[PDB]
Amino acid sequence: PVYVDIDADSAFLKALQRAYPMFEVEPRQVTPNDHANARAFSHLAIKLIEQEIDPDSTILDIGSAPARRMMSDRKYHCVCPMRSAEDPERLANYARKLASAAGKVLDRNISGKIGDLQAVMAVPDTETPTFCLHTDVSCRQRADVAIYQDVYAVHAPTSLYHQAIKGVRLAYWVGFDTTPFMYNAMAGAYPSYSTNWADEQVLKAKNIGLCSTDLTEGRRGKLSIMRGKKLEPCDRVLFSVGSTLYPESRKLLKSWHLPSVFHLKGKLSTCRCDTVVSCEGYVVKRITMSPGLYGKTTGYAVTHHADGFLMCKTTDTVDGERVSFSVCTYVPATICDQMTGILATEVTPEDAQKLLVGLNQNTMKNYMIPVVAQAFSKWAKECRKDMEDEKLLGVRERTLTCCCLWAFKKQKTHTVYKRPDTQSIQKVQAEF
Amino acid sequence: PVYVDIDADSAFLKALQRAYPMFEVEPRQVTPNDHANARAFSHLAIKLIEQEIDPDSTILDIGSAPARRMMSDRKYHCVCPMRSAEDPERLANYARKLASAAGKVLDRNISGKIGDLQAVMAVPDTETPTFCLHTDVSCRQRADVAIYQDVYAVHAPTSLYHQAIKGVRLAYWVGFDTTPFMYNAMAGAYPSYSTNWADEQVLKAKNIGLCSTDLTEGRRGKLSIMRGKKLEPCDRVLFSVGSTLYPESRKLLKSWHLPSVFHLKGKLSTCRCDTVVSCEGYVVKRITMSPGLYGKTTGYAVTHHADGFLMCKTTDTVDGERVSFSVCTYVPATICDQMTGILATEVTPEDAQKLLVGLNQNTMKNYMIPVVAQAFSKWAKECRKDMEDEKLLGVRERTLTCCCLWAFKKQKTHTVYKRPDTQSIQKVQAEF
Amino acid sequence: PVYVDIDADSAFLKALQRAYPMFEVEPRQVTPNDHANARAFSHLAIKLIEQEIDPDSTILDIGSAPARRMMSDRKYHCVCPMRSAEDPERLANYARKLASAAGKVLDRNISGKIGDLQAVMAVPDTETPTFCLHTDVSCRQRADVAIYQDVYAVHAPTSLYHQAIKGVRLAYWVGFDTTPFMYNAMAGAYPSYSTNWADEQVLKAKNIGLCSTDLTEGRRGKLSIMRGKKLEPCDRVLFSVGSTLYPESRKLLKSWHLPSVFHLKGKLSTCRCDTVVSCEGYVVKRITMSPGLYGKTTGYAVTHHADGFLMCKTTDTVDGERVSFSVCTYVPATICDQMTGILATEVTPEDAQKLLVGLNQNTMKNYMIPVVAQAFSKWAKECRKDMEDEKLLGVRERTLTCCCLWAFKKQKTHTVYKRPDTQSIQKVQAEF
Ligand SMILES: C[S@@+](CC[C@H](N)C(=O)[O-])C[C@H]1O[C@@H](n2cnc3c(N)ncnc32)[C@H](O)[C@@H]1O
Ligand SMILES: C[S@@+](CC[C@H](N)C(=O)[O-])C[C@H]1O[C@@H](n2cnc3c(N)ncnc32)[C@H](O)[C@@H]1O
Ligand SMILES: C[S@@+](CC[C@H](N)C(=O)[O-])C[C@H]1O[C@@H](n2cnc3c(N)ncnc32)[C@H](O)[C@@H]1O
Ligand SMILES: [Zn+2]
Ligand SMILES: [Zn+2]
Ligand SMILES: [Zn+2]
Repeated sequence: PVYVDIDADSAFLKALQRAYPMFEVEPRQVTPNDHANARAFSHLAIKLIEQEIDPDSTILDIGSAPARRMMSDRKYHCVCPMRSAEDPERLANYARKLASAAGKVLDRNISGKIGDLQAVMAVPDTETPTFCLHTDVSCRQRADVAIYQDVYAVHAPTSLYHQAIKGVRLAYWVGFDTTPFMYNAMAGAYPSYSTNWADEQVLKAKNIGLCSTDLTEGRRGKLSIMRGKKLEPCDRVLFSVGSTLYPESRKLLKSWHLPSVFHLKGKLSTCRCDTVVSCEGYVVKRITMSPGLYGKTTGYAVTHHADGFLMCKTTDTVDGERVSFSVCTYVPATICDQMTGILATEVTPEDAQKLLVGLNQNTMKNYMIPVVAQAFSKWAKECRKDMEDEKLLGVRERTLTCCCLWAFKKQKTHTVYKRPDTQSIQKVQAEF
Repeated sequence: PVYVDIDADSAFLKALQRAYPMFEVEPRQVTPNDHANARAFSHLAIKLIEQEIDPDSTILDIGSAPARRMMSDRKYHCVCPMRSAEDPERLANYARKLASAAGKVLDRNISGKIGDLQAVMAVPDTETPTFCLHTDVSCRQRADVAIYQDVYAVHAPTSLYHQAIKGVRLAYWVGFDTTPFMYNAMAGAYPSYSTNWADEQVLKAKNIGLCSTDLTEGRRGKLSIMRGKKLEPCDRVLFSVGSTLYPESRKLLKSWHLPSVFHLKGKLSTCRCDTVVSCEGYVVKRITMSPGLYGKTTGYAVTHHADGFLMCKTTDTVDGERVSFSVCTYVPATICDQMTGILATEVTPEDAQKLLVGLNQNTMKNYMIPVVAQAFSKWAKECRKDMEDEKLLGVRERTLTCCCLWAFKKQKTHTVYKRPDTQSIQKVQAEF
Repeated sequence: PVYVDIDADSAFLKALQRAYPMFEVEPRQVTPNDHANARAFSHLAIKLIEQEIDPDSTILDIGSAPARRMMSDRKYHCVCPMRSAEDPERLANYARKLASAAGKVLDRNISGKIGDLQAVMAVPDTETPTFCLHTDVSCRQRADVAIYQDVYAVHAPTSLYHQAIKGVRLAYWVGFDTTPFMYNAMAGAYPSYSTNWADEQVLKAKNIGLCSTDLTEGRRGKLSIMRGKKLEPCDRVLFSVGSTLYPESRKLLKSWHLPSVFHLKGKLSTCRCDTVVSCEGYVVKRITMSPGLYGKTTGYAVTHHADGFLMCKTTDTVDGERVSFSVCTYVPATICDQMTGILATEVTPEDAQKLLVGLNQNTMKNYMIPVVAQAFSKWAKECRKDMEDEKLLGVRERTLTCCCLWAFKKQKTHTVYKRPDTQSIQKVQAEF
């Protein structure tokens, strides 16, 4: 009987129950959290991890908040490298809770957790069995299972290797789906979790999920020192999960988009990465490690789309300058199935938006209805073009460019639309 | 009373109950598996195999996961050649299970399986009665029945001969239907199992089940070193069963499309291959083995279509380059029977898609709906052409090409549509 | 109380009950057999044969599987020539079953059947009372009744004479209706049994029951060594009953289309052939023997059509080459009676197909609806021409071709449509 701090009549509830069929999910709202869905998913993911693994095993959780691991009889190595700015306050709250139940609870090893804390504030390199202050690439504990809950700011292969050489055979990564970042989107949204994200180059946009601009009359533009001439995604992006900000990096996010099979080649030598939980943009990936190189890797990563996924071209204004960039999002499967019949023809963005609103009135958040409509209007258009320019079966028409090279014409692809029950396949680096 | 890890209200349930009338299939969902239908079908296939064969017989299963064979009183030779990269993790889980029930269960010969495991990790050539680490062409155990559960990456005649010389009289192959690869399709889908497969040449496509492309403006194409000038399916294909990747080969897949009667001719010398279970793209084939050469072989293989099967030409964009290739899929029999009345005429693909959507709103997955529409729109067109160009009865009009040869005009065949209650007959190699 | 391994709600059930009024047919599905109707008909045919004949008589069954004849107190001479490739496997299964009830059942003479088996695998010419390994024209057993269940690959007069000189007075042939093959059809279908059959020259066709072709762009045809110039049925045909292949010969199949009265003239010298069971393409014919020559023969064979029978010209593509050939099938009597009103006029194949589908939506299989429509569209057309070109009563207009010969004009006959309650009369050879 798992309890979730969400509304008793929230639409996400059902989806959550579909994501965790082995648990009886019951709502109990005690906080008007702006991102309660994320916390509920994280709670059920942790409960699933505890259920699925060995009860007698030390559990190290990378970059974790020690306050959340309370009331858990399982041994936890709450790794707190003290790197981020939020960590001192998390430790303060954890110490407050640890000092508030000295003679209240005894089965949760709190009596030894007090000693562990007193030890770690004596010598900075104090590797207590249950708590330490080091990064994941420097901790010396030798446990069996690793946990990365909402940990995106770290290189996945390096950390996985560092725990693999540390005896960790199982790793769990609970976090946002990394498929949008393998598509190189300038901005995107997880509407089911009230989450938005955007590259720093479009944080001053107008009509995206995470942006803020100013009223202007259409004056002369900035005498920019840099010409620009190109708007391409940069490494630094901003995540707004409710009203909370996280600065993330595209390289580190893509590092966690591990293929199904990959190799770890360092001092010690195959590994697997499978998506065991996937709900409306939040995923739980079960990585498992095994010493010795066995088999061979294709370097291919697969994402299965229960709901529709879109990455489309859209025109906005950044600081008042009209530009076009890519925006990604998720659309519920019911909406995608109801849109199949209409999308057989060329539909204008306005009619598509009106039909989408009619199907909504809310299954999907209205704030991203327009762009999706445009996406569909592009998709149904492009497919129609593929109807008109029917090529011969198995013939490529390439022109010899007066040299030893061959060139072809690339069509206009404005929308990438992964329908429900489809899969995105992306070539990724293996054999780290 | 067989229990299936599927939803309690899933549409596939009924089809599953229609595939195993001997059993009482009851749903019990404990995992949100992206490919639960595949595992349910495999489970019932194993149960059917166990019911239909001799209880007193050592049962060797080729390339099997030893964890699934637990709680089975029948003797199992779990052959684990340690070739793929997922196998060490399977052995780790199997050893965990074998060490977690030492004093718990005693009727499953686990006490002896522990000794077998400790034997196999002592000498690499330890052929224990219940476990060994060798390929199917090198193991020396002499049992009576062979099982190939989801084993596609092996040569069927070679493995069948190697087990026939080992005394194996019965072989079972549970896996995806191999008819699409005898048709040489570039890509295909088993929608009832959320499965999408594609040739490596078209993994960067736009609107197929297994693909992922990027947004482009229509720039100059790649200055390719190879001219191309032909798009034909290659040996390497990728399977996505839910969110799991499998690199398969066309030759080994076609090797398992055995004819009804074929001969094994080596050191020792008829064989039969029949499809005993067939459900919406997943088949269980019962190969029966017999020493000596008896009768004669036609070299013909037969596939019966309970549901409609389609392999049609479709135009997509691979890496932004517009090409045309073949895509195959299955369509429910109810849909095919409802489409029969209108397909007497020429119907545009848009009208076909709208009629398909009206008949769907879901019997079939919507992401396959458009292309099937195209297929039907092509098929109904081509049939109409055969109506217009009525030839004479038993006359072939071939022109003498000013030589001792004869030539004829080939018509445009863009769609192969095997309706329900039809059969595909393909000439394959016999007498290996 | 006969039990049939068919669905409890199958539409064939009623027809089966109409074909065996003396039995109580009850469904009991224990296998998802692709050709369960054929096996149910064979079971009831065998049981009807057993009921209708002398309980105290040795019953030799030609080319039979010995596993089927189990649980039958009647003495059986299961003749197994070992000619086909399926015989080692059926005998292996039979030995398994005989060895699995050595202390279970004792009223089925199994204790003596074990001795008979041990005898036949000692000397190859061991003619045991109940089992032997010889062809029907070499076995020396002298019994009273012969049974040919699904035995098409043998010459009817030769085998019938060979068992007539062996004292067999009664013979039963349970198999497929041979009327389509006396009409010399290139392809055909028994839809009620999911059965198709095609000549080897049209196995690469496009839109028939048993065919499989490939997508082509309409390129240059094969530089054939043979000119062709004629497409006529050949001796070798392929039968697909569900998903099982049988290579049959037209000569041996037509051999069993025996007339009502025929003579056997050899060393010993009338015989009768009557169709005692007929159901939707499956026939049980009762042949009765009498020594000596009595009466005289007309050489005429009669087939009574309870349901409509069609053989019509249709245009398809064999290996992409557009040709026209004959296709035969059966149509339910209700459909034919509903077809009578509108066939008084000329009806386009499209309208005929639409009205046929309206009458169907399934009484008849949809996959053969179009061609039948074409057939009807031709038939109602040709009849109309006979109405327009009204000749005189008893006058034959024939031109003297400047010689002692006379010639007439032959009309275009594209469809033969034997309506229900009609008979096909064919002149066949007698006095073998
Ligand atoms: C989201 S915050 C902590 C919340 C945590 N994900 C949870 O749900 O319990 C991410 C944390 O990762 C830690 N971190 C930063 N860099 C790290 C690294 N290189 N290795 C391990 N942890 C790190 C930071 O201290 C930061 O507090
Ligand atoms: C799908 S995985 C195992 C799962 C298995 N099909 C099951 O359901 O239990 C296929 C396995 O076949 C094994 N294999 C690969 N090549 C083989 C070969 N040549 N002979 C026998 N097994 C092989 C690999 O070790 C791989 O783990
Ligand atoms: C349809 S299969 C047997 C199944 C059998 N009719 C039944 O329903 O039980 C055809 C069989 O005819 C047998 N056969 C082939 N040639 C024969 C011959 N010349 N005389 C008698 N039987 C023959 C073969 O052994 C083969 O098994
Ligand atoms: Zn530590
Ligand atoms: Zn072995
Ligand atoms: Zn005999």
